[PDB]
Amino acid sequence: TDGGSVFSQLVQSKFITLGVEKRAKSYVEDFSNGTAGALCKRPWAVVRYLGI
Amino acid sequence: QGIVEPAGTAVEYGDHTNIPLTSWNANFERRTIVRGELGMMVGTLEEGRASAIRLNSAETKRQQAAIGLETFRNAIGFYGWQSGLGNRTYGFLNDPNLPAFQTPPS
Amino acid sequence: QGIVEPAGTAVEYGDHTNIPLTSWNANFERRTIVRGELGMMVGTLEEGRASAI
Amino acid sequence: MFQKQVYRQYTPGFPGDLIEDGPKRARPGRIMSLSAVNPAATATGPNRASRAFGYAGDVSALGEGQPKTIAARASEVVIGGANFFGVLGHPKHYALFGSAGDSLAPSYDLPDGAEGEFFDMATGLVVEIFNGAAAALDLDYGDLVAYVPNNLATADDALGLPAGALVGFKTGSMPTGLVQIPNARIVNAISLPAQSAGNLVAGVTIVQLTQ
Repeated sequence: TDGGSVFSQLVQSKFITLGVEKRAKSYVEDFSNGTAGALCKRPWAVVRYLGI
Repeated sequence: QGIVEPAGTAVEYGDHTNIPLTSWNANFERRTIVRGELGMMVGTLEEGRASAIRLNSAETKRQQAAIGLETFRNAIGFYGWQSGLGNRTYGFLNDPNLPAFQTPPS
Repeated sequence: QGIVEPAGTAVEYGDHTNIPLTSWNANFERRTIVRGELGMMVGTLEEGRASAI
Repeated sequence: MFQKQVYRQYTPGFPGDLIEDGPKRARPGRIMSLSAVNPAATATGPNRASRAFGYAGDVSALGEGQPKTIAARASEVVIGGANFFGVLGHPKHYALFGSAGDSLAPSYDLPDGAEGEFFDMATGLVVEIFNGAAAALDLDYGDLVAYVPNNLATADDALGLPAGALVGFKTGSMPTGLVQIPNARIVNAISLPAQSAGNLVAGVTIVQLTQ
């Protein structure tokens, strides 16, 4: 029922700004991201060679 | 994601013969989401001293935060994340259900 | 001339965990300038004889 | 785990599914946990489909006062059993119910207190068969079958076997401690490799003629 999609990459977000905290003589920033790896729905359509 | 997997086989015909039947069996597959983080911190005196060489310390550290996250994501695509421990993330070159390498003629 | 050489690595996310940080470290390189010289000398008699040819 | 190989034909069927149509008998029942067995169970296992079950008791009283209300006829069963009460089947009837490590995982197990369908007479039933004596065995068309009791002695159970697994055997030789299901035939030939303790081969799916 779905499409072919032999290979695909599952990505939730690429760049997230968590927040900034200011101190007396410095300040801190944070960042985050998320991913889920790769999916192989049809492994019978892939051929791989270790030699070259 | 899910699978269908039908089943069934035929026999020769007969008037009083029993009736063969068909069936199916559905399965499901799962993948896990992985999160990463990275931060930065700048001091007052170091920021002023770094400006003497026409270099912005705050901006330089900010860019490295984004690049480090992209290196993390890129590596996860090629190689799975803690697949040996039991995490179901997998990668381009580390998926267990793959045809496995062969050798070329030449 | 100057170099930048950034640094930094990422860790997994956590609500109450510590925050990793990044850094950088610069360096410089130098080159040396070299000068040379060359001159000439002309005599009174040799100048006249040179014009013969 | 996704299809990693393309075959010329599909599989004939799956264990617990009826494969031929004919005379048939089945009754409902409820499952007892093994812990409730009074003399304790020497052989243990999960409430897996395509395995024998044994009668436990009657739970139709449904009341505690002097006048009781018997509004239904019900029976309850145990996985091992010594009083045969059919074989669990028809996986399409039940639900996954989840697994200990994570839900959405393949499993034929069923939680305690659930309701299942147990077959006494069946023209064709695909089951998972086991082997005894830790030796290579060929079944052929017409051998017999037996199932492991709850109270099987540990001397007769050197190979770790489930509580209610089905074991096929030749007419001449049968393992020392087992209960034979009367009037059951192999129907479909099959070959099984050699076995060892802790490394029992699961066998191959096989058709059955329960009665």
